Amino acid sequence: VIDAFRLINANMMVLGHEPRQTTSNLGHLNKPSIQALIHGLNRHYYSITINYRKNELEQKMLLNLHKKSWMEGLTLQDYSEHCKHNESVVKEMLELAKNYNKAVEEEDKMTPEQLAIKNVGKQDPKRHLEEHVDVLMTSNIVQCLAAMLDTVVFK
Amino acid sequence: YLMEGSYNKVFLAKGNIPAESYTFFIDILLDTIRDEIAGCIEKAYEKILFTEATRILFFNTPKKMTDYAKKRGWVLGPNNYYSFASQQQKPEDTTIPSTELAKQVIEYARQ
Repeated sequence: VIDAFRLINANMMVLGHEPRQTTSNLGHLNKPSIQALIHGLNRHYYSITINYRKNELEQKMLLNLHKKSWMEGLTLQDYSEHCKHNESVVKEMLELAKNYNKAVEEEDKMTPEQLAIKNVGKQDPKRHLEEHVDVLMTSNIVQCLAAMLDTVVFK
Repeated sequence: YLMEGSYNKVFLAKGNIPAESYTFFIDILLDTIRDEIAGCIEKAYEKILFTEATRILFFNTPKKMTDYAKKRGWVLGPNNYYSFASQQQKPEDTTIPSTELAKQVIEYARQ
């Protein structure tokens, strides 16, 4: 959120500003917020836009702010917490299975609109699923893939 | 009979022939017995004696002492026909043939 006002002015009551010939600085932009109309002088102006020609050199220089070391990219984390993390997730999948069984078991004709007014409680059937299993897969598969991306060349 | 692991009463069943000779095919039968007994003994085994590989199958010792070198080799020592070990180590590389097997999530499930 930026603004850069251009001397919001009220000298004369029958003129605005000198140039009024385009709708780019007059209609193309968003109309100002209501409170800025209230406590600001209503003769508002200005059109803040980044307009720095998109300098490609610094753009390519910055780019990723979360790149890591290349030699960090081949890391394996560790195998022990991988396995106990899997064990931890299996019990929550069991409990999600129990909840899912109950929610398919109810199968009420109360209409899904009225199903969505009583879902505010703890009931979360299929409301997790993905959030662990792909987290499972992205735990496993990379741990699988990095298991084999360091073998045939390291002896 | 070639699907059963009996391989010698065929020739006495060849002893009675309801046709003219049934020998022109029996020559190819002999051939096939030769290379099947070869390929069955060529795996790991523990050195049968000359006489079992010589007379019990076929060839009442004409040239079987020479046919032994003709087919495979397995040089003779003190009257035994030993089979070399030939057990594969199960090389634990599995990178080339199972990297797509390693990738059996991404290149079938589009995510």
